[PDB]
Amino acid sequence: LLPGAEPTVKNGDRVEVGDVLAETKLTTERGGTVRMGEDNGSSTHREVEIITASVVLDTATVKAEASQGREHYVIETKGGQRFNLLAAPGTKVTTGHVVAELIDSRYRTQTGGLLKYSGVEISKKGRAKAKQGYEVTKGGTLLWIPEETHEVNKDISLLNVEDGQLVEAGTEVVKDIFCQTTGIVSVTQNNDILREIVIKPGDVHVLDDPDTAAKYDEGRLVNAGEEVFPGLTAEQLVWAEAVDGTDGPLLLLRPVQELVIPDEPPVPSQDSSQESSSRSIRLRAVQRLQFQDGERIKSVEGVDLLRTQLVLESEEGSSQLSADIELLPDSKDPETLRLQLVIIEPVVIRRDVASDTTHGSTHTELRVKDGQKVKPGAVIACTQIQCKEAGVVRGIQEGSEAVRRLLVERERDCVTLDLDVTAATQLQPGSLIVAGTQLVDGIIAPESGEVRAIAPGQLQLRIARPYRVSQGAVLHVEDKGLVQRGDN
Amino acid sequence: PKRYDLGRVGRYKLNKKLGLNVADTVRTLTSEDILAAIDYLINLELDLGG
Repeated sequence: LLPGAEPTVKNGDRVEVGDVLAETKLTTERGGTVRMGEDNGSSTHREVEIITASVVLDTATVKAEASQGREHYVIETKGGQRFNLLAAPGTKVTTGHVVAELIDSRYRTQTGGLLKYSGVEISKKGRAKAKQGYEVTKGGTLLWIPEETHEVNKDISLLNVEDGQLVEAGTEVVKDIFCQTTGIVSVTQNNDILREIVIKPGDVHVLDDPDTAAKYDEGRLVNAGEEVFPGLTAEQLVWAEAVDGTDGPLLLLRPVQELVIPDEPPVPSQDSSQESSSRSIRLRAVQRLQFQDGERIKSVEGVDLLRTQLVLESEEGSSQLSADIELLPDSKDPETLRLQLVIIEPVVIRRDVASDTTHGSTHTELRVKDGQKVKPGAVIACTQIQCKEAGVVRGIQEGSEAVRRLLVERERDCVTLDLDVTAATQLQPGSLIVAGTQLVDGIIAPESGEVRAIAPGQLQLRIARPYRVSQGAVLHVEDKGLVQRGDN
Repeated sequence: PKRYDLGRVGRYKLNKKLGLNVADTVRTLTSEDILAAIDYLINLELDLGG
């Protein structure tokens, strides 16, 4: 009994061919009823998991086309927008990976807004240690600066600038058409060095009071409603820029463009059957902050500012992977694609052997191995050992969990011989006789064995073999032990 | 196959001893050979008798 099955038969029990001898106790958490949870090519749903919570989200039908790139296609989600499926199998995804990003085509902040420390409101959060910047639930109001001023050090030695007042397009952007109608920058310089050069087209606003106007009090204090003077043009906005740069008090009237934000977007339904051991594998609704100074590219090129990322801390101590399963998503009855996020629950099973001279036959037990719902103990044990002959069971020991072998005494293990009557008092049951010896006045003993049943005409013996052990030898066996052929 | 060679005799003896059925044109070590060698060592330790 190498695997370790506990015996089911005891000493002095008659057994026939096919009778079991021992069974295992292979159990795991959440055992119970199968409820269509068969494995190993038995039911349609081959992949078997915890099958206790079954975290599933629907309405995630996707295609598998090879056009417009290699895996790019339109996804008709709840918002009707192309969701970037950056968490694909085989890509070595991580917990809190950057997959929650959407497509930013026309609502991307071109100039964007830098991070300040003036009017940030906090209640319990901050930037202590690694907090991934300032995360705010209310949403801080940061001033939008449309400054297209970059350190484009033009070579004034070759393309000298005479006046450069008409700064509309650029100096040497590509060949001729820089940004708009031909306009040469003034390449603003400093005392033997260079400085910030304004590339934005701007506007001539040298009229009066750039920073000390009626509306410009206590810093900027730009008001969308009220203008710099009652009666000014308020067709779109009146927002202005305080920074002038060079060339006198140039006000640089700059309207501020912000996101539409019509209302709250439809929140995805992210509440599945999270009743089994508080197993919640869902996405949050946070955006954090990932571009302070260096992560944001300080250049003309613009990227998706305020990257969309949700931090997941569900099931602490087991969220290290958080990849769940990314297998081909299909519904139960139909084949509608979804996004399943169930945790893997592998099952370990073995095979069976036919028979052998050492160990007995192994057959798949008709147990409740197919069942795992709620309670601890899944009894998936499927190991059985059956006899091949008929006899009595021996070898059971009182030792604690130290049973590795069994003995079956068959009928061929006994010998009945009709020699003569013993007529002696030295032949009690259990006596040992060694080959040819003088038992009675006549008839020597032909064989050696253990006396079992004496008769006036017959004699019963158990086949036995003695070995001589000299003094000082090393013993490899115990007293009431069991050995196989060829053992030392 | 420039610094290691088994030979026909070596492959034949390995197949005979460990009871494998690898093709006769393979003259480099494989993973099955190592696994079978470790299995034979373990079985010999535990006194199989064969």
